[PDB]
Amino acid sequence: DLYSRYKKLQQELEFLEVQEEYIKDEQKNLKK
Amino acid sequence: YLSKIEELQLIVNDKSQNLRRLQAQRNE
Amino acid sequence: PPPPAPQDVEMKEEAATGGGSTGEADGKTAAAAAEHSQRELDTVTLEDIKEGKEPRFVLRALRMLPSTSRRLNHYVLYKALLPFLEEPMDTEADLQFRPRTGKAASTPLLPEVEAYLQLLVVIFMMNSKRYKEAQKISDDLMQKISTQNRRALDLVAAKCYYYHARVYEFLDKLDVVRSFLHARLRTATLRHDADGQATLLNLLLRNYLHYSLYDQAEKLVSKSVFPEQANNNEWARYLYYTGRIKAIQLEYSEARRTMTNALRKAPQHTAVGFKQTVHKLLIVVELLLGEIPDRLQFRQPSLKRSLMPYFLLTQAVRTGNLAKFNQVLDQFGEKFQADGTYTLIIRLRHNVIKTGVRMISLSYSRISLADIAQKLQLDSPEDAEFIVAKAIRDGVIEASINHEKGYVQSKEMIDIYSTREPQLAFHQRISFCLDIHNMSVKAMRFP
Amino acid sequence: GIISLLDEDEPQLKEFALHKLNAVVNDFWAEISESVDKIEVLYEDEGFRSRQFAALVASKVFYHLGAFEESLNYALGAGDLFNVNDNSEYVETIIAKCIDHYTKQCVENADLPEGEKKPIDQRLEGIVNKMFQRCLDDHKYKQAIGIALETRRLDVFEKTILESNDVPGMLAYSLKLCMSLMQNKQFRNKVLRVLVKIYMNLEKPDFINVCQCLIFLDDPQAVSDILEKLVKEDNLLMAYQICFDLYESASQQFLSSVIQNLRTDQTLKMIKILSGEMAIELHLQFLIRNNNTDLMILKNTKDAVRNSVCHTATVIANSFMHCGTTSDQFLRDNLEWLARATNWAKFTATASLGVIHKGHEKEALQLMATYLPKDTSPGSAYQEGGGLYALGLIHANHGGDIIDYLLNQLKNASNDIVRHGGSLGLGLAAMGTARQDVYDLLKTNLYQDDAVTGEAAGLALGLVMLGSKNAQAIEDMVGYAQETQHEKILRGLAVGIALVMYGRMEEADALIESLCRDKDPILRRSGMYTVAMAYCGSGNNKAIRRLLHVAVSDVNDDVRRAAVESLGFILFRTPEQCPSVVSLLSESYNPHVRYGAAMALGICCAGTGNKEAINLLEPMTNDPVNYVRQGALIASALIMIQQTEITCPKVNQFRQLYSKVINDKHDDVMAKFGAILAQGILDAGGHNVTISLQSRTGHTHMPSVVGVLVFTQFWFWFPLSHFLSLAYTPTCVIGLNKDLKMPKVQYKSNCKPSTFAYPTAKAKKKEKNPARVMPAQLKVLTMPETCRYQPFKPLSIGGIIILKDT
Amino acid sequence: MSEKKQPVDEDNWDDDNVEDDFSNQLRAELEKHGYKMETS
Repeated sequence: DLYSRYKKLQQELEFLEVQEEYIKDEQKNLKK
Repeated sequence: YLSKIEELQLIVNDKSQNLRRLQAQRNE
Repeated sequence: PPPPAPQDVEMKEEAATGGGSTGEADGKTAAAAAEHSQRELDTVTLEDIKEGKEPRFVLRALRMLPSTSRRLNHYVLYKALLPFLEEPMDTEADLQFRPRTGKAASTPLLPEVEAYLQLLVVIFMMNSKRYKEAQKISDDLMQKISTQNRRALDLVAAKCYYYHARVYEFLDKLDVVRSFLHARLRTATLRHDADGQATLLNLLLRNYLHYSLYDQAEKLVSKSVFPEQANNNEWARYLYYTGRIKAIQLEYSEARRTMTNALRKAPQHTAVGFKQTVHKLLIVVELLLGEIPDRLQFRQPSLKRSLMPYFLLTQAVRTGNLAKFNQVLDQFGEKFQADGTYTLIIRLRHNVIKTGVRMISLSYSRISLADIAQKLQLDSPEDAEFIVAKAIRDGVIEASINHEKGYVQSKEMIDIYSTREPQLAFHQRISFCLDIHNMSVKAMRFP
Repeated sequence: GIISLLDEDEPQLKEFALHKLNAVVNDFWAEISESVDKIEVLYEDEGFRSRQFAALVASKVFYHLGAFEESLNYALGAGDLFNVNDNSEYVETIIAKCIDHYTKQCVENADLPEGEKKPIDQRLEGIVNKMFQRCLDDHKYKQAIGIALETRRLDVFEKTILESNDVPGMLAYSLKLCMSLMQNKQFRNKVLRVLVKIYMNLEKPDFINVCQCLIFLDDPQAVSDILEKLVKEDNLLMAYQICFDLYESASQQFLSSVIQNLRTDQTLKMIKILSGEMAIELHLQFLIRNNNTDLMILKNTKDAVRNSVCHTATVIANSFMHCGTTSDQFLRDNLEWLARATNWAKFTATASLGVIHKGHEKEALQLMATYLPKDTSPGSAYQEGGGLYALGLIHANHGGDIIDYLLNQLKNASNDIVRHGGSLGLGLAAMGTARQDVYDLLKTNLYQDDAVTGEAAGLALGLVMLGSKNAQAIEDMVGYAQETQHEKILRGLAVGIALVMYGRMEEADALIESLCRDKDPILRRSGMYTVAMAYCGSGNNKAIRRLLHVAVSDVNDDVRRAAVESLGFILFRTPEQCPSVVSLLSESYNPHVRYGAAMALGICCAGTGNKEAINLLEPMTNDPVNYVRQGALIASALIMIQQTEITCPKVNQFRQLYSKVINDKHDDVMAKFGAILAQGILDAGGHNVTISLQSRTGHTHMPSVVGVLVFTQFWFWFPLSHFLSLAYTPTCVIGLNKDLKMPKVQYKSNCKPSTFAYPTAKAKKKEKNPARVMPAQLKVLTMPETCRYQPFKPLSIGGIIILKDT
Repeated sequence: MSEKKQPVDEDNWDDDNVEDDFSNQLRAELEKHGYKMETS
């Protein structure tokens, strides 16, 4: 299932990057 | 190797989670 | 009791090194490999300094369910070469610890290299390294696991590459090992990258040496990225050859800066016959520029032993006596030829005249043409005028020679007061230091 | 001297040069690089003696370089020669890199649905198919499917399903695994339909395997066709299970259409099994016969009374505990305590009684005649409105003449007081019917201009048109919201707009942007809800990204809270990552963001506990703000259902905490608020039922999503707690050999007794009786094959299953 | 990480640069320089 696992790891990075943007945006709001 | 080594490249992208922990500490 | 004590401490150190690497490899990624492997590599270097009992410890390193403590008792029980190299795999497969198996394969090779047989037995160690290399080839190519071995055992492969270089040094050279390194470069082209390729390529340049400078030119095209320079010593090694390439290529001015940067990055002692070679290239290239560098600033004692020639040669460059330079060249031709910078000395024999003109340019704002002829002992004033055209050269103040009454006007740059004329001059300098503010971003990222 | 050979213009020399370059590419990479311009002319030159070989050496110029696109250009020149090196150390990676170029180009072609897809290089496609053939030779289904969806070509996918022709796992539930990781529904539906066709090609088409087409494709004719085949072969036993499975797994709509296809003996049986009303009655029978409900816990909460929210909190909590049981013993014991509730909370209390009686259906309507206002008090108009709301709850999720009768009652009902709950009940009862008459009556309540009745109408308007994607309905609601001065109507309408756009996934994105764009905060809250409903049970990054920006950007706390609630609804399908996003949000300056995060963490995990999620909830309970505290207690309870002390260490501690806060007068009345309700959530249906928004098939549960989303608005509106009651799936398993016959079935879980204990490894049932059983126990349960009655369907998980009688 | 590789290829200092500058010179020892001025 290496082809399926490649999609699964790719999904994990996509979710993490999507969440990573949120932390920086809220942190900037906290600075204000 | 195309669909069994490309998944390995996504493992390289896993380090971004470590950056997310560092930024999470700043949020706190 | 005195012979067993070295064996007990070394075995305990190896056990701690194995345990730390294995535990980290089991948990997480990136932090899993090379977190302490570089520390383990320096510990391995200490083990190399501190010394057959090590092969018995290697024997049957792993069998199946973890029994390392029981295995340590078994190693003591043996107390109470080529067969030993393949003995642990033959006696029982590890059944796990794939990164550890490569480290376990590496541990016997270091004593074989320490023996320095310079014989077929050392080549047999090279064959054992080739077997270890095959495991490294399959670490990501056949095994679909994370690159713990690429992150850590590639450094082990680099040590094996250096051992392979030792075998070739005993014989001639192996371009095929460099081709294998090119295959490793293809692995570097993949998800993970290593800079060991440049160091072996430097050896390839070295093997061709004077006979071929194309390999150095090929190296310039081969130059890619890897600015991480995690070893740092590796960056100095890359810089030392890169500076050598420029010096032989007549780019002396760029080379001296590169050598100075390379000289700064020498954490290892490099006490005898080592750092002195890096120092030798920097001093010769500065002499080739014509600026005179006194040896008092650095003067490493080992640099000094090789510097009895260069130091007299530096005095000869200052002196106007060709015969003194000739005596230095004939008497001290040896050793400089061993350095391989002897060709640079041969070009330097013509360069002696340039040093005097540079001194004149700093000393006199508007020197007379006849005076230049007296200072450099030119046979005729017309020869001095010809020398003045050579004096303009490049990277010096505009001569702006009248060619008549003005003679060698050699007018210096004016309004160089760090004012409007140098406004670019003293603002550009700040931009570079302010650019180094990147260190605050890089370290902030690490947490 | 490769350049020197090129300098002489001889065709034999041209062949000699390429052969020499092939011999030592590594030794002189620069020499090929210096002559690359000459090599490129030769590689593209037909006149060149070996342009294909020149292309092969051109890839060698890029052997040191990493450019895959240049290698693809070399493949065009090489033609067969690139294919000839099917396996060659470095070239194998370069052809794989070309395969990566091929998949991205093919994915782009798949993206274009208007045709004019850019042609794949034939030579590039040839290396890809040849390597794909090697995967078929390898026989790995995974390797064969490795380029199947990368190319996004069904024809290649048919070859991949064939693979080495073993087709065992692929000819079964491989579709379910692919659907979970599938990114595009449009490409997925083609894969799903073709895979069910391959399952049909197998001599026996498994009903579970063909179930995915039955529910995800949702084609009414296709389910009718398989049902017709079952009638043709007279396989009633197989037919009985698929019809019941369809009713539980998917909503009506197409299910109603197949019932219509079936209607125009076996015919009567097939209509009844598809309707699944008898199964709902069996679930009511399971609840009434078996309820693990402790009166003492209710009495302990009853003794401590603030005399305000407590009366409302206790009545809803008991209603959850007795939902469908019809055992209103607590109401019978206290008459003065029930009388204490004011006319409004009393309206909610009669609706709570409907939740208790939500199982008898038509029989319950006859029982409600005893609780009818003329039978009870004519003076209490709110009790009359609550009775209408209770009637709707009893028939909720069911379409019937009773729903039309409720509409007739609504026509004769008072415009405001009766329609405060009467419209809400009718809409819940008619949810998904999309009847024009109910829509018109709801519009009449909407145009009444009274927001309190209108808010009920707005929620009802969303329920009836849920999933409709009706432009006219959305336009009417958005237009009324713009013109409605009262905020209360806007809040009810805001839930309604989200309900109408259900599972769009991209259909309502323009509307979602417009609501977020709208200056009004309530409309923006509706937009966050619209993100949740359109992307319910979807991990789609686009929905998360819009939610991510709005929660940070919107100053209004209510909008920020709505966004956090939305994050939970979208991530129910993948709840493992649901706590991680919440943990940073759980600690924040806003009381609303912390309260929202606690609510969000509970909903995405739902009945399941992530352990990290349970640990995160405990500090939220100790948070200083009472509003955050009340949310934490309820959120923990939602996780607590489907859990026992053995499974989770703090399950008893949270139960003790709820009793402690109710017991302590010093604890804020607002803080305790839902702790008594939380005890009801854990004890709902005697602990027998639990909240699950996802089917075992992976289909989203339409009642579950509606109940949870409305439950978040329950803080905005107290009666919306009744909406949560609909979403309470039982953990019991139905095992009947015949539809009208209950066989004695004794499946044994063979699991540790502590999991079985509800506040020796074996399990037994009598005259199946369906009774609460842990889903983990259902996973490890062993069917009674030795017993005369043994399930025909494998009892892998709890639910209606075929049973075989010897 | 010892490089190795290249073995194949004040009290007694600080004033060394100053000493080197006039090591060839200073034959006059300054006193002769004064005598040269006297002849001038």
